[PDB]
Amino acid sequence: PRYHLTRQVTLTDLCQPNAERAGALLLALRHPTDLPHLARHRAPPGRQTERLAEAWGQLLEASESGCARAGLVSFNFLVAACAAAYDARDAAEAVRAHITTNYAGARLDRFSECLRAMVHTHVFPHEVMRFFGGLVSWVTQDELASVTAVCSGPQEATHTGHPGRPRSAVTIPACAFVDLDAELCLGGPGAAFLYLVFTYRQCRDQELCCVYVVKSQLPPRGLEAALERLFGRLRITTCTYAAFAELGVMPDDSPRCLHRTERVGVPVVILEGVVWRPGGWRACA
Amino acid sequence: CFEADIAIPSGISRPDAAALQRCEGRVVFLPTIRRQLALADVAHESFVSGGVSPDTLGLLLAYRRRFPAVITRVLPTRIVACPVDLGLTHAGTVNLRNTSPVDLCNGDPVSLVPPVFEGQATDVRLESLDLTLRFPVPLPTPLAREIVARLVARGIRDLNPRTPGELPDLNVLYYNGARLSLVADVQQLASVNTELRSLVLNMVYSITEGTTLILTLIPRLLALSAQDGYVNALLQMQSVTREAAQAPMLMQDGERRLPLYEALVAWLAHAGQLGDILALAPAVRVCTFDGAAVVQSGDMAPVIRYP
Amino acid sequence: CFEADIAIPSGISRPDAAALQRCEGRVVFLPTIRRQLALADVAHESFVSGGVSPDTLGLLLAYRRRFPAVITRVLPTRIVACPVDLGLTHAGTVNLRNTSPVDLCNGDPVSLVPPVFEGQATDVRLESLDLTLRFPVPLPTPLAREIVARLVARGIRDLNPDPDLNVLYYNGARLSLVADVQQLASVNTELRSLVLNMVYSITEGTTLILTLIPRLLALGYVNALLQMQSVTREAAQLIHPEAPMLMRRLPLYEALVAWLAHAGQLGDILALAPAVRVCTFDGAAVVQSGDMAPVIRYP
Amino acid sequence: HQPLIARDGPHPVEQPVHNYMTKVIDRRALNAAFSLATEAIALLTGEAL
Amino acid sequence: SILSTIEVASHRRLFDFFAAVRSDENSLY
Repeated sequence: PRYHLTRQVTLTDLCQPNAERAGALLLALRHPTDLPHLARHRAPPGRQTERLAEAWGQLLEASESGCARAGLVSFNFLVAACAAAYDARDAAEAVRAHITTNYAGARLDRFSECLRAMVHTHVFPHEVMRFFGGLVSWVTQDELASVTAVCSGPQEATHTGHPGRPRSAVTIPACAFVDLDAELCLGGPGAAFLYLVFTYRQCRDQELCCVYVVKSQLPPRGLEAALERLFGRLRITTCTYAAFAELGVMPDDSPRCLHRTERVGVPVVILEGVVWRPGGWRACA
Repeated sequence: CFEADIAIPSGISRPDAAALQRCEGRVVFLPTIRRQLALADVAHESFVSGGVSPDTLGLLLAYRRRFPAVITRVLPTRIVACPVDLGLTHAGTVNLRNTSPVDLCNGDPVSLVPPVFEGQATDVRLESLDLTLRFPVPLPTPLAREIVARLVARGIRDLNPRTPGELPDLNVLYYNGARLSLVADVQQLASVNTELRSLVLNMVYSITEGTTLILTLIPRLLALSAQDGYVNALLQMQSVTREAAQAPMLMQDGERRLPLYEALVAWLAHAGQLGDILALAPAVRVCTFDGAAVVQSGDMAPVIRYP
Repeated sequence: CFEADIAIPSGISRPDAAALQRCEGRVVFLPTIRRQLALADVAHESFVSGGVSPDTLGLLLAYRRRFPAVITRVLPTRIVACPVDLGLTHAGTVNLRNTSPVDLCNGDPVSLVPPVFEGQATDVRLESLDLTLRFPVPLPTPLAREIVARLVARGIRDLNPDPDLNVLYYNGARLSLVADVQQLASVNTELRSLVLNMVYSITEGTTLILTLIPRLLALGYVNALLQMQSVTREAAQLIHPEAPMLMRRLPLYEALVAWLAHAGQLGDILALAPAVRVCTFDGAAVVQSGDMAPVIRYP
Repeated sequence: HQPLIARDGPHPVEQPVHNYMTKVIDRRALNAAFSLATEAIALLTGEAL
Repeated sequence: SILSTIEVASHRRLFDFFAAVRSDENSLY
């Protein structure tokens, strides 16, 4: 009834919502204790199936099940994680400077080795880490993080956007100029859809990752017309690159911005007025 | 709902105001998400691309990247519409007007089709401002997927006209009886080619390394249609599979890779969802509160969200 | 919530009064959304359509047809159940009853068919009025779409016999799918309906394009772009199927329509669309089997 | 109590029953409705006058 | 008094539209 709330107790090895902002696209970490088994299948046996067991085993070594299963990869954490991956330098080192000063970069290097290894053994980081919400509060202890991070569609950014104007409320930072690929260059006035897009390419730049957002007044069923375009990475030859899940709707087209204010100079985008229509992933070819 | 107002521009002829009075519950294709819009961007002149108007395949191609909305209220200066793709978040259950020869059901998923029958023209005329409004035809999703497959193969007949000039129709549809006639007029090349490419593309990705294991079981089916009644109706009379029998090849990479299990999901992901790539996506589900089990041709149906 | 009231029939036995109490939180498929509903309309005998009790094919048609409903409160002479598909998105939090997988903090459960597990499990049968309630199984979408392709693969090995497919390890779960003693004789005979579709529409799908592409690309942009993607991937298996098997436009074009509708139905029959979502608050977010989970409306 | 007739004869003294008959109620609903439009809610309430 | 009936009618449903439809403790004006 245009109001909902979430709350989950996780650890501070990942996102660490103290150094993060009030606006944070918290993704999950779906099933860490999984993938010795499905990493073995869903791939040819000439893919070295023990790789996600070891590289994530190094990532858990970089810091048992505990009283909190490993969750909450931020959207901050992924920008540095593919910073060497997408073809953009000096705009990607700033967010990595935001993490190695305020979040240990060993947790980045073990994770980027997993990002190559996830696409190596064909078990992609999508259908992993579903969207979680918008981080209203962080009541975090020394080891824990009990974040109220409301899911459930349109109201989650309006309940953090109606009282936003006074002081500092959510504002939902896109957190990179290279990310938030704001589409409709050939565009006019209308309410746009937000998506969460992961592009892929097998053995070109060695199972490459790119983590960013697109903004379009295009349907998710017509987005594949544009997602098949706009890329040079159509030359795998197997398949299933360019996954996307709908982040929802931006019903204020003028409200996209360009700024550089965070924490370390981190280039950023204010996104005023968001529907968080949570959607699902869509990856076939 | 995100109520979208469509401005009724200039004058209005006294029957042209009544033209909008009978359209409460039809479907507006609007090529944006607006809170304010003028009427000419909706009309069939706005469907017209560079130079030509689209044919019955290109209309779906126009309808694909154009967002459906339903007329909810009728005012002489505005037409308050509700965008189904977004604003279907209702405890209000926006109604739909059946404009078809077809009783749907209570609960069938409903998608939209252009006017493609001989008597269901539905193109209204406005003498004040010369606009045509071909309203789409809300139809059940087994019926719509049975329509679109007819036009595609007829367009492939328009590619290569070998045999002499006595072809079968692909102009005859049956739905609970009811020999329905389509409109077979003109087939535009690009509207064929864009629809032809996706069908050939999607069926190639439906064959994986473990797919040819299923091809081994072709004489297994023909033994079953000789001694089972369910199989006999399943292998139809005009089937190419019955003509096909007129092959394991182990070659096992690793010998544990789940060879069937990848061939099913990939077939389910690629050639299974042919109804989403040829036609529009289903979003309309018939939800009758008072206990009506059917929705007659010309009646109203309260509508809830995705199937 | 517009909670539609299912009417209990007239007086039942005292164990039948206690049995319907422990169904508080199961999934119920109501055909119409009248505020007064009988209980025989709810029961599995109302799913009898072709003069037979249906298989998992006939259930998935019926489950893709009528409207889901979670039992809210069980009352004397009444069942108060609010349906899922009415209401706006993410309103009306209510409880599901878990079944053996975990159902984490999100995951979008699917009310999918009861015979995916042991055959006469959860079949609440009232001895008094003599009906049957077969409650469906609420599993999440990647665990839904995996298993429903996993069981149809197993029937192929039984359809013509000579690795065990049924492992499917989850995050904490070693999913024992095999009920070998008496259920695999009864679960395999119920996918007899669903397998023969899945075999046919593949073999009608592959063998159509195996005689389409030799008869096409021979009379423009179709030839350029499609072969641009299938450079020695599908062409490698084109020479493989045409040689290690057998090889008329008008039978083919009349078979083009017939497969595509039938292949189109399996996209709605299978693939298990997310009905509802889990999104928890003030909760431990990792749900035990047999524990109530807060569950909200739209994907 | 059912009508009895005092009976003669060499028969066994036939079995006498004088009981309370139990019966089964049915429940019937008799549903009825009436619509009320989008007017007469802004009206009748002072909301639109 | 067309003007004085106009302004007072606005001043009524301004306050009675926000929160005054429910009866209060005892006296409201």
